[PDB]
Amino acid sequence: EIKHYQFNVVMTCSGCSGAVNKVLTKLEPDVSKIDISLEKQLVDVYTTLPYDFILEKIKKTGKEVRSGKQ
Amino acid sequence: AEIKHYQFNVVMTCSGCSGAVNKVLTKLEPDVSKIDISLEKQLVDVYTTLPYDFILEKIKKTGKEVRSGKQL
Amino acid sequence: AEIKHYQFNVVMTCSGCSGAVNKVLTKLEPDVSKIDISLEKQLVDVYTTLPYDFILEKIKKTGKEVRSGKQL
Ligand SMILES: [Cu+2]
Ligand SMILES: [Cu+2]
Ligand SMILES: [Cu+2]
Ligand SMILES: [Cu+2]
Repeated sequence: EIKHYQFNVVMTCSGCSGAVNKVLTKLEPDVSKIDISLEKQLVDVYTTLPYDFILEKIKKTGKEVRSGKQ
Repeated sequence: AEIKHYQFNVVMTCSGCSGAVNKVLTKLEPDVSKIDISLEKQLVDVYTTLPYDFILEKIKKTGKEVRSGKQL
Repeated sequence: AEIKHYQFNVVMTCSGCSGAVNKVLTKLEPDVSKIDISLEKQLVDVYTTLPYDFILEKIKKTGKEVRSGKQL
């Protein structure tokens, strides 16, 4: 069953937000929906996959993850 | 009253880096009378009545590394 | 004589990051004869007489992460 996670990630330019998009996009179709706002610095993910698995994938980009939740 | 001149050597690699610093500083008008950011020289010059530390902390909320700062 | 070819996987996120890498390596001309940088593939190709670990260090100094490096 599809779960919903939201991370608060420090993204400064459109390259930062693109980099996060990129790694989530590789997880399609297990990620069914991606929604990112540079300006509010938020990342929303709809997937079947574990929080912990998505937390790591996103930090791998080297962008600071301030906070998470489900 | 007195306008202080501060310089920061801030790690800034694209114009997002430098724009994010810019944005936090412009928020502090009317107490900032001049902001000179040079993305090319990785320098941030601020003229302001505010104390150094308060300015420093506003810059660091961007997440960009501040290599050094000084009051001129 | 040898003109050596090095390839590094470097975490370049926007064209500021790749441009930061390009600038450190163009400061090494003409010892560096050719530079091909691929933002897309995250790769930096250097043709040079300088030794491998000297080029590696220069790229590290930019602060962008180097995942891997090799001589071909
Ligand atoms: Cu950028
Ligand atoms: Cu960026
Ligand atoms: Cu940047
Ligand atoms: Cu960048």
